[PDB]
Amino acid sequence: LPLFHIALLVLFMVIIYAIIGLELFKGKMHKTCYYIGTDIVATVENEK
Amino acid sequence: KPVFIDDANFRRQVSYQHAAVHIPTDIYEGSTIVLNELNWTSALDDVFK
Amino acid sequence: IPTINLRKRRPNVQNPKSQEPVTLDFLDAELENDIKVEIRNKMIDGESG
Amino acid sequence: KMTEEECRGYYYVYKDGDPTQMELRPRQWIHNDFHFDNVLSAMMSLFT
Ligand SMILES: *[C@@H]1O[C@H](CO)[C@@H](O[C@@H]2O[C@H](CO)[C@@H](O[C@@H]3O[C@H](CO)[C@@H](O)[C@H](O)[C@@H]3O)[C@H](O)[C@H]2NC(C)=O)[C@H](O)[C@H]1NC(C)=O
Repeated sequence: LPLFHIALLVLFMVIIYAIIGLELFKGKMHKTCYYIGTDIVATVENEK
Repeated sequence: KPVFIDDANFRRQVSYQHAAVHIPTDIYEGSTIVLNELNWTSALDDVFK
Repeated sequence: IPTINLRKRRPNVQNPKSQEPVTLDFLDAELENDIKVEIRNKMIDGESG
Repeated sequence: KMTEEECRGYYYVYKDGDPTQMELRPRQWIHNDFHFDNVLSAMMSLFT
């Protein structure tokens, strides 16, 4: 019960940054490197 | 280092003084198992000739 | 019918080329008859004629 | 190749699990960066 005022504050802090983050970075991360004329993603050896 | 005359009946440069050796790629040469073939198999170059 | 997918060959890896034997048959090197399958069977079992 | 005397030469790596697309890489007897090999070494690992 004492922790309730905290766990209500964590929820209203994820909802701000979920909204803000969404507005700032929505749809941006859909352009990775690709080999020309192919669908193989082109990364280096230990890179994700 | 061999000397490699060019030839007919082979359409490539060749040496008639010894035999070449093909080791496959994922096989290491210098392994005792491989090193010991190149020892005993070396007596074929006289019968080859 | 040869089908290769260009969308999935990364450019510099070198797949295997070929190793198959060139097994053309006598009834496929020439137009087939019934009077040639007689000739062809008759000289698989080592006869003269 | 289970020991150092074997782990010499080249071996083929295969990219994205495709057996038709391979590259040669030299093979070496690597040693882990955090190991238990003297006590000082063991302690660093424990700290991590
Ligand atoms: C496999 O490799 C070994 C090592 O090179 C070869 O053994 C060597 O064979 C030659 C001729 O058979 C030996 O030469 C002889 O040396 C003695 C003195 O040691 C001399 O008295 C002879 O007149 C002759 O010069 C050579 O010494 C020998 N090496 C050893 C360490 O024994 C062997 O011939 C190779 N096998 C094949 C099939 O080629």
